[PDB]
Amino acid sequence: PIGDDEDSHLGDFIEDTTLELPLDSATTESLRAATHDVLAGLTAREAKVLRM
Amino acid sequence: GITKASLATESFISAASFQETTRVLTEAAVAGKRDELRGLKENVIVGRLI
Amino acid sequence: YSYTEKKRIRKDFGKRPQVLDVPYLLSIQLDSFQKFIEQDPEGQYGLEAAFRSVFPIQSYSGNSELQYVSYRLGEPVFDVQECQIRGVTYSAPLRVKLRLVIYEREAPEGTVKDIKEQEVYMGEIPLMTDNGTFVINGTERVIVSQLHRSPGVFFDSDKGKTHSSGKVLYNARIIPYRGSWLDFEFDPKDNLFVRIDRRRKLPATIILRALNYTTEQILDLFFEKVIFEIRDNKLQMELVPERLRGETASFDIEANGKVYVEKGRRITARHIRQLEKDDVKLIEVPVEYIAGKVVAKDYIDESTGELICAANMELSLDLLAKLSQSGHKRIETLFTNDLDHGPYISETLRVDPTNDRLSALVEIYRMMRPGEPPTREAAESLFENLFFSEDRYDLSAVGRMKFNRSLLREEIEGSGILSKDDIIDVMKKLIDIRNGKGEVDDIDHLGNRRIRSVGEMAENQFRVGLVRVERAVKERLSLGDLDTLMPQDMINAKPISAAVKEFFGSSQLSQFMDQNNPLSEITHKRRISALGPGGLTRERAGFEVRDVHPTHYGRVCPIETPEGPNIGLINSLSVYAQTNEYGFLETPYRKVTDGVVTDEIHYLSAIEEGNYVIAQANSNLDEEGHFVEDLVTCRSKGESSLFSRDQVDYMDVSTQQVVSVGASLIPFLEHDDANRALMGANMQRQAVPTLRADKPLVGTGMERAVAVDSGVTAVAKRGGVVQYVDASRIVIKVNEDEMYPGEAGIDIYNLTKYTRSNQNTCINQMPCVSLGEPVERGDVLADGPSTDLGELALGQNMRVAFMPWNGYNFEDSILVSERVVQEDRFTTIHIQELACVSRDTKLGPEEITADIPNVGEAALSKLDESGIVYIGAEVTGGDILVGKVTPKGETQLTPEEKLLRAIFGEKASDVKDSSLRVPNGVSGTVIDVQVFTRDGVEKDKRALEIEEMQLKQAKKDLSEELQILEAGLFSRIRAVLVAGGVEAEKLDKLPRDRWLELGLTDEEKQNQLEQLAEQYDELKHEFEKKLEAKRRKITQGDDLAPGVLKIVKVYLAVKRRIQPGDKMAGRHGNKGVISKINPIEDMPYDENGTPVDIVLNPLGVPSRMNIGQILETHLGMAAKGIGDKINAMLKQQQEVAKLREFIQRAYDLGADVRQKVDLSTFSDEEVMRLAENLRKGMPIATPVFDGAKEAEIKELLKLGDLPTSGQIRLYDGRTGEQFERPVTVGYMYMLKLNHLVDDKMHARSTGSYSLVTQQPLGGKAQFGGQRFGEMEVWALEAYGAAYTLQEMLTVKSDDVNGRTKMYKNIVDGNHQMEPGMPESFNVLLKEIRSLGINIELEDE
Amino acid sequence: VPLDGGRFATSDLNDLYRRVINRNNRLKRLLDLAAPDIIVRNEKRMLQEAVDALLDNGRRGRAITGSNKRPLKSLADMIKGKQGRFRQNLLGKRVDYSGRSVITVGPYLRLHQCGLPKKMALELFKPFIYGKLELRGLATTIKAAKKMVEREEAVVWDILDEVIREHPVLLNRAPTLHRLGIQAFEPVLIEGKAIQLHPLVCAAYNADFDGDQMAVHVPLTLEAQLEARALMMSTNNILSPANGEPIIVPSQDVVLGLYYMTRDCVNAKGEGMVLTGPKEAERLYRSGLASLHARVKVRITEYEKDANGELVAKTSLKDTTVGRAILWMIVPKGLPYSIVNQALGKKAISKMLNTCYRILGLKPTVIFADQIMYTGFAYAARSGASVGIDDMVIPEKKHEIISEAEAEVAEIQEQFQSGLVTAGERYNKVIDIWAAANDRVSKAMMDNLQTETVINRDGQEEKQVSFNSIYMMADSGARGSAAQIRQLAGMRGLMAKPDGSIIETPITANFREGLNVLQYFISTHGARKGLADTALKTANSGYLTRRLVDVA
Amino acid sequence: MGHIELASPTAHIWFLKSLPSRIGLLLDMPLRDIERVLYFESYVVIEGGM
Ligand SMILES: [Mg+2]
Repeated sequence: PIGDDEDSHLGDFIEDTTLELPLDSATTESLRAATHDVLAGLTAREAKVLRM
Repeated sequence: GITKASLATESFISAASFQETTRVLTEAAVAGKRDELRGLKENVIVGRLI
Repeated sequence: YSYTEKKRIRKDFGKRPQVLDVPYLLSIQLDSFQKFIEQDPEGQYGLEAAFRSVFPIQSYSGNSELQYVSYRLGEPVFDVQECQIRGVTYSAPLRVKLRLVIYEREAPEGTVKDIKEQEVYMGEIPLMTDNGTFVINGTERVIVSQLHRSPGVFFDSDKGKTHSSGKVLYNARIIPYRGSWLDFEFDPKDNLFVRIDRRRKLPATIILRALNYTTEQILDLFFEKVIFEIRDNKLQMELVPERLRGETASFDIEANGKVYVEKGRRITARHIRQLEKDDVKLIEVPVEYIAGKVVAKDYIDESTGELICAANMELSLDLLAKLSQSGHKRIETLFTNDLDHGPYISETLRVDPTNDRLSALVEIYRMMRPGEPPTREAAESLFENLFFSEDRYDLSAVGRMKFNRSLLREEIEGSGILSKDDIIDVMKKLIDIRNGKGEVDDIDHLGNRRIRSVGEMAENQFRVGLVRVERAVKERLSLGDLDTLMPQDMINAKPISAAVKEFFGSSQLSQFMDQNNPLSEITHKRRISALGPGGLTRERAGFEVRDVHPTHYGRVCPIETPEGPNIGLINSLSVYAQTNEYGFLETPYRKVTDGVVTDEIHYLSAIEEGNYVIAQANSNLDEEGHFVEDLVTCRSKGESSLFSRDQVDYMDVSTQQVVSVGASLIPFLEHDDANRALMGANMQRQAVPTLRADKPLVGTGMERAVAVDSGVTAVAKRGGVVQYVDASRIVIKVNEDEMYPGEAGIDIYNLTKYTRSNQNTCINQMPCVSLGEPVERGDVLADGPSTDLGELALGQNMRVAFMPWNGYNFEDSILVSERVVQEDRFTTIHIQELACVSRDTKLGPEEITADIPNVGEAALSKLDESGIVYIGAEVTGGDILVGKVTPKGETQLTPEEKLLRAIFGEKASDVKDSSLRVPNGVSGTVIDVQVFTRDGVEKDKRALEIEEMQLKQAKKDLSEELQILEAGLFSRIRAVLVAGGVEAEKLDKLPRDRWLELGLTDEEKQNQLEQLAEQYDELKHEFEKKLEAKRRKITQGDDLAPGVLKIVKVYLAVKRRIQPGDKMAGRHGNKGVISKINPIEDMPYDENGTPVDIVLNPLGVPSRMNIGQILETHLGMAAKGIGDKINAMLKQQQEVAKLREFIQRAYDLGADVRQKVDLSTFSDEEVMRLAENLRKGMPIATPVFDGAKEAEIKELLKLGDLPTSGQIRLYDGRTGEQFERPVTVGYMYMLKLNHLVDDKMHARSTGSYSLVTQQPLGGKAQFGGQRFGEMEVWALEAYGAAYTLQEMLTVKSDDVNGRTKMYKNIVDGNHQMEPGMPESFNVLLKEIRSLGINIELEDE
Repeated sequence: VPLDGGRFATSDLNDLYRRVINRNNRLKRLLDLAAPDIIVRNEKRMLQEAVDALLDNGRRGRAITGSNKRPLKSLADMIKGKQGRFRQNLLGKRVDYSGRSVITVGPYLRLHQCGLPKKMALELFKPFIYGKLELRGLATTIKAAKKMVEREEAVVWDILDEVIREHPVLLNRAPTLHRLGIQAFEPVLIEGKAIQLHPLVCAAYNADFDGDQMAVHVPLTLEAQLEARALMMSTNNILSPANGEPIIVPSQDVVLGLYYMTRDCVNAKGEGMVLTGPKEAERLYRSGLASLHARVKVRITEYEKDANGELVAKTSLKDTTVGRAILWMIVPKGLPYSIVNQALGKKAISKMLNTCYRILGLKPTVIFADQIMYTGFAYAARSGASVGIDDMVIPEKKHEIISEAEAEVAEIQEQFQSGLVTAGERYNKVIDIWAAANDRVSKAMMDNLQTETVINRDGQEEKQVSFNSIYMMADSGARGSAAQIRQLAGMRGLMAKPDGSIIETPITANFREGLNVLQYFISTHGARKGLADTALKTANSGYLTRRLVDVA
Repeated sequence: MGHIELASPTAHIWFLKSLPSRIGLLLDMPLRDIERVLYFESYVVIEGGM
C-alpha cells in the first residue's frame, strides 16, 4: 500500500509500456494509405517488384 | 428479505456481484447452473447493450 | 511596552485581567524530547531508563555478564540545511560505554578474570530541530502526540447487552504498559471468571489456585466467618447484630430474657441497636437455620482421618449428625446475603474443575498453548513469565500509581510486576462493585486517558531494539570466548537503528508537517491523535471516543477536529494546558482563599478536578478579589450550577482556556454556531501565504504568540542596536550588559530566503527592522511567511458587501472586483521541485547531453552547452528543462515504414528522448538547480560551475562572518583601550595586529585584553578548519540509490494569481468559490465613491448560524474608519498634538478595559511611525469569549463618521441608481485556501493504461480518468441510455481492440463503435478458470 | 514488470504458485527417496496448506508474505470484495474522455447549456479536432495535427468551436445517488478553468459551490449523442422520478428576488394609481416615479384553455401591485393571473412551475424557468436584501420571562429542599417550565419581528408584514426556517448531554448576545454528535441504496 | 494458461470451508471429522465391505 491505507495500492499506478499509442496507429493507417496511393502511380512491374 | 431475495436468483452473476461471493460461486458450481444474462447486471458485467 | 509593541499597538477590548500569559506553545514536543535525550543521573524517563532497565545482559549461567556505564551523542555530520538538501536523517550517533566481565571457578561473589570497557556505536537517532520538527528522508516531519488508555486497573460495566436479560455485568481489567492483559468478569448467573487475554473464559478461582491457595484461605480472604457453637445443646449461633441488616428471619431470635426478632418478620435496625446495647454475643437457634449455610474449612475425624465434610459444602442434617458424633462443636460457615455479601467465590469454586496448584498450572498451560501436552516446570516458567517476571510484564510508575489510586491504597510507588495482594485486592474490589458499593469508571474521562509524546514512543521503540539485540547477545555470550574480542563484536547496530528509523519513517503518528502557514505548523505540533499503534482504529472504534466528555474542559479543544472520517479522534490540545509528570492532562486554575482570589496558580489534573468546585472565568470581582455577588456560576462535578460566594475553590485563569490556538484566532467565536466554528478553525490552517502580509484588523490577541512562538520568524536572543540590515542577514550589535565577558562578538541572523515548503508554498523571511534601531530581547526582527511585524497575517482584509448581486453569489459563491487582482494582493508564490534522474539500464547508460533527436533549435535555445537549463528563464508547459536521452535498440520496423526508410535513407536513431519536461499547464521561473552525481563518474561542466558557485558562496559567506564578527570584536577592543590608557588619535593609525599586543595596566582590563586576543586567534583557527571542512563536504560525492548515475533537480517558482474557481474563506467558516472577476466599473459603490471589493451572499447567514461574521464585518468597517480618519489627519499635515489627541480618544473608548496607552511615547519619532502604521487601519483585538460587545462597536463607529447602524446606501455600478434597503459593507479578513483550481483541473483524451486490467489508471498528473463508478452506471441504467453505457464501459475504457478502432473511426470522422468484449471480464474468466471452477461461454 | 530503478513488482500469486510448485517438487523428491511416513504426512499437510492458501488465503492461519508482516493477496481476494474484479473493474470502470474541475455559477445561461473551459475542451475533444484538421487540410498528416494542437495556434479555436456546437457533454457529481446526478449539457466555451454550472440545476445535484468539483464525460459515438440529447439533456429532467414535483425549483437568490418583488407596503410611490398594462408598470419602476411595490389597479389580459386547446382571452382591471405586473410579462399565455397575485414564496413558485408544465407542456416551462431565474437574480440585485446586526430585534420581554423562569426554578428548588417532591417529578416540572419559557420567548420574538413595521397612509397608523431582512429570508423559504431564527433571536432550546438526558439549565443566550464558556461548551456536544451522525448516516444510506438496486 | 501436476491429491478449500460445506453434506459427515481425516489425524473406511 501507498500511504493513507486507501484502496490505492502499488498495482494501480504501474503504467503499461508494451502498448502502442493510438496516434501511432493512426500514423500507420495513413502511411499505408499514402504508400498504396503512391505505388498505384507507378508501373505494373515497378509496383509489383517493390511490393515483393 | 432484500439481502436474501437477491441471492436466491436464477442468474448467478447478479447474485455474485455484490454479496457473499464464495458461497454463490460454489453453490452455482456444484449445480452446473446456466446464466442467460437476464437483467442488466450481467449485461453491465459482460459489456453489451442493456 | 517593548519596541515593536509600540510600533503598531493593537487596540484591545476585553474585561478580564490576564494573570497567566500564554505559555510556550510547543512545550509538549521540546519538553518530551528533553526528557528523552538527557543525561539523567537517576532512573528518570529517558534513554538512561531504557538502558538501566534492559541491562545487565548475562550469559546462560556461563558466568559472563555484560553491563552498562553511560552513553553520549555525537554532533551530527550535517547541519539541517545541507541535510534537507541531501536527504539523510538529521541524526546523531549513539556512543555507549559497555563493560564485559567474566567470572572464575567457584566464586560467584569473587573477582573477575578481566573487565573490558569500551565505547560502541549503536545506531543513529534523529534529533529534534529548534521548532519541534524532525528530518527523516529529506522532508520535515512531525510526530503527533498519542492519546490512549492509562495503564492501570479499569472497572467497566458493559451494561444490558449480554443475552438481553436486563442484567448488568461487571468486568475488571488490569492493563499493563508492556505485557499480557488481565480480565475478570461475571456471567448472567453470578459466577466469576478470569481471562489472561481476550482468550477463552476461564473460571476465576483457578488463578487463586495458581497462586498457592487452598479453598480454606480463599474463603477466608473473600468471606467472613459465622461461628456455630453448641453450648451444651441445640447448636447455637454466635451473633454480631450488624449481620442481620435488611433480613427476614424464619424464627424467633431471643437474647437475654426477651424475644427481639419475631418469626416471619423482617428485622428492623432498632432490633439491631437494642441487641448492641443489651451486650449480645451468642444466641440460640434451631438446627434448621444451618440447612442453607456452607462449611468453611475441612472437617474430619481425628483418629481415623475420614472426611466428615470437605471445604465449601452445604450442610444438611446428615452432616450435622456426623459432626455431632465425632465431637466437634465448632462450626465455621460463610456469611451470605442477597444484597451485602454475595456468595460469588463459593459458586465459582463449585464451577471450577481443578483442586490443587499443579492442575491449575496444567490448566493454564493447556489453555494458553492448546493442542500440546503440558509439563510441570514449563508451566511453572510460563506462569512465572506471565505476570510475575520482570522481563515480559511491566507496569510503569504511572501504571502503579493508577493501580494504587483506583484501589484506594496509600503508596504511589511500587514494583512493575504484580503480586498476590494486587490480584486479590482487584478481585475484592470487583466483588464490592457487584455488591452495590463503589462506582464503575468511564474511559472517556481524561483522568483515565494518558497522553504519550515523542520521547516516550521513541524510548519504547528503542527498548524494542534493545531486546531484539539482547537475544543475540545472550546467544553470543553463551558461546562467549575468553579474550578474542573487545565487547563490540557481540552487538549489531542494524536492529536498533532499524527500529528507531522504522518508527520515525513509517507510522500513523509520524507524518509530514503541514507547512503552509505558521498556524498550521503550530497546530500540527499540538495535536492529540488517538490512532496509531496501541490505540483504536477508525473501523473498530466507536462513538464514545468520538464524543466530548465534560472533563475535556480546558484540556482538549472541543471545537477543532477534522470533520470527516475521523471526528474527535484527532483532538487538539488546549491553549493553557500542559502535560502532567505522570503524562496526564492538567490545566491551570487560580487558587481562591476565603474570599480573595490569589494570583498563584495550581495545575490540576482531571481526577483532582472533581473533588473541588471551580469558578467561572466570566465572573466579576473588585480589587480585593471578592466576588461582586453572593452567588456565582461554577461547576462541581461536570455540572454547571450556581453556588455560594465562599464555597468556591478555584477560578479559571482566563477566558481563552477552553479552545485551541487554531480556534482562538477566530474573533467573535462566542457569536457562532459550533458547526461553522469547527469548519472555520478547521480551514484556518489551509491559508496559502500571500505575497504581502496584511495585519488582521479584527484580531483576538493570540496572534503574537502564534507568530513569535512558532519557528518561522526570527526572534532576537540578545537585544541591542541593529548594526546591519540586508535581505540575506541581520547583524545585531549586542548591548554591554547583555553581553558575556568571554566570547564577546555580535549577533548575526542568517535569514532563510525563497525556499520550498512541504506543501509547495514559498516559506520566506523578510526583515521588518531598519538600520540603527533599538531592539528588546525577545523582539521580532524578520517576519516569516504570513507574518507582519510579529503578528499573524494569514490572508488579507477586504471591503465586503453582503448583497445578492445578479446571482453570481448563488449558493456560497464569492465575487471579487478587479481591484483585488490588479493590486496582486492575492497573487501567491508556489515552488515546485521537478526532478530528472539518470540511471544505468542494461541497454546502456543515459546521458544529460544537450543534443536531442528531432526537436527544434528554438526549443533548445533555453538550454546551455551542458544540457541543463539556465537560472531564471521563464518556461511554459512543454519546455525542456533537462535534456536526457536513453539508449534503445531493435526498432522492429514494419512494412511501408521500412519502405519509406529505404526511400529516404534516414537512420532510425539509437536513442530516445526521455527528457524532463514541465508539467502540462504551468509557468514560472527556474530559480535553483542542483546536480547530484555519484562519485567515480565524470562531472560535466555545469556541475563544476555549480560547485564553484557554492564554493565561492560558502567562502565569501564565512569570510563575511569572520570579518563582521571581528569588526565587532575590534570595536570592543577600542572600547577597552580608551578606559585606562587612551590613545584617542594614536590608536586608529597603528594596525589591528598591534592592538592585541599593546601594553596596558595589569587589572581586569589586561585580562580582558588577553580574553579578546585568544578569542580572536581561536576564531581565526576555527574559521580555517571549518572552511576546510565545508570544502570537503561540498566537493565530495553524494550517496544515491543503487544504480543511478546522476540526478538533476530544478526548482520552478510559479506565481499564481487568482481566477474563477479558486476557494476563499473567512475565519467563520463561510467557504466560497470565486465566480466572476468583475472590473471596478461594475462594483457597488457608496456615496463617497469607494468600490467594494468582495460581494458575498446574505442568504448563508440565517441558515448557517454564524452571525459573528456580521459583527466582524461591522467592526472591520469601524477599524478602517479610524484608519481613514487618521489618514485624513496625516494628509492635511495636522500637528502631532492633534494626532495624539485623536489616537488617545481612539484607544480610550469603552467600558473598563485592559489597554492603558500613551502619553509616554516619544514626541514625534514614535507617534508619527505609529500613525504611519495606522493609516491602513487601526487594528482591534477581541479576546475570544470576553471581547467587544455591540454597544462598544456602536461607540467606536460614532468616533468615525460612519452611520451607527453599520449599513451604507450603495449605488449599483451599472445602472447607477441607488439600491433600496441600504446594505452592510465592512472589512472582512479573508483567506485564500490552497484548493487552487489549476491543481484540480485536468482532462484526458487518451493516455496510459493499467497493466493487469487494461483500464486507464486514475490519478494526477498520470492523466487519470473520472471514475464512472457503480452508482453512475445505475444512473445510466435508470435513464434509457444504453449505447452511452456500452461505450462507457467497453470502448472508452476496457476493450483493447475497441479503443483503437474507435480512435481510427473518430479521426476519420465516422462516429461508430465496434464494441467487442471487455478485457477485464476476460481477466475474470481467467481468474475463475484458474480456480477449480470451469466457466465458459456458449454456442451461438 | 520493471519499475524505474532495476527493482521489480511481483504480484503475490507468484509467491503462492512458487510455494505450491516448490512443495510439489519436494513431495515428488521425497516419494522418490522412500521417506518415512511422518515426513510425507507432514509434506502432504504442507501441500494442502499451500494450495488452500493459493485458492483463498484467510481460511487458515493466514500465511503472510516475505519481508513483510502484511498478509498477502490470493485469488478469491482478487474476485471477492470491494477491490475485486466484480466491483472495481467490471461494474465500474475508469473511463477516458473525461475531465474534472471546480464548479461555479454563471447565471447567464439557459439551462440546456453549461460552461466548460477552453483548455478542458481542447484536451477532451483531441481526436475530433484531429479529424477536422486533416479533413480541412490544414495538417497534412496527423503528427502535424498533434503539433498544431500542441502549440495552440489561432486556427484551432474556430475548429474547436465547430466541433463543440451541438455536442452534449455529461456532467456528474460524485455522490450520484438518484438519476439526476448525470445530466447532459451543450458547452459554451469559457475563458477560465472552472466549469460553469447552471444555478437551477444545482438543487438536482445537491451541489453547493463551496469547493465541490464535478466531472465531465464525452459521448463519443453518434447514438450516445442522441441518447444524451433525447434522454439526458437538462431540459428533459424537470420532474423528479421520486414524485411529480419539479426538481428545477428555484432555490435561494431567485426566490428572495421574487418575494421582494411581489409584496405590498401600505404607502409607497404611486399609491393607488391606475396603469394600462405591465409595460408602463416597468416604465414607472425603472424611471423611479413609482415604487416597486404599491397597490395599483392595472389592466391585464389573461388567456385560458376554455375551449379545446384554444386560447380564450379575457381582459380586466385587476387590483394588484406594480411588481406583480412586472412579473406578469414573464408568465406564458396559458396561466391565470391568480398564480402571481399572492406573495410567491418557494412553495408558490413550485406550484407555478407545476401548473405551467401540466398546462403548456415542456417548451414554455423550460423557457419560463429560465426567465424566472433571470428576473429573480436581477430584481434580487435591485432589492439590496442585506442582513445586518440591527436586523435581529431582541424582545424587550426576553429578560423578564427569563427572570420569571429563574424565580420559578427557585420555587421548585425550595419545594425540593422541603422534601415535598422527589427528583424525577422535580426534573419534569423544571423542564416543562423551561420549555414554557422558551415557547413564550418564541411567541414574543415572532410578534416582534413580523409585524414591527408600522407606518402611515391617509390616517393614523396601520401594521403590516415586516421588511426585515431576516424575516424575508425566512418567510420566502430561501434559507432556514423559524427554528434557526429562534436560535438567533430568542433563547436557543434545551441541550442534551451525552446520556440522551436533557439539562435542566437551558441556554438563555442567543448568538446576537454573547455565549459564555459553559453554554458554548454544552452546545459543542450537540454539534459534534450531529457531524458524526451525518457521516454514519451517509454510509448507511449508501449501503441501503446498493441493496435496493441489487434486489431490483 | 498452465497446469501443475500435483503429486498427492488435495482438497479444494471452497468445497471444504464455506459454511454450506459441499463435501460435508455430500458425504453426510461432520466437518471436524473431515478435517480430522484431511490433516492425517485419523482414518476413514472406504467401502470396506461388511
Ligand atoms: Mg460541498
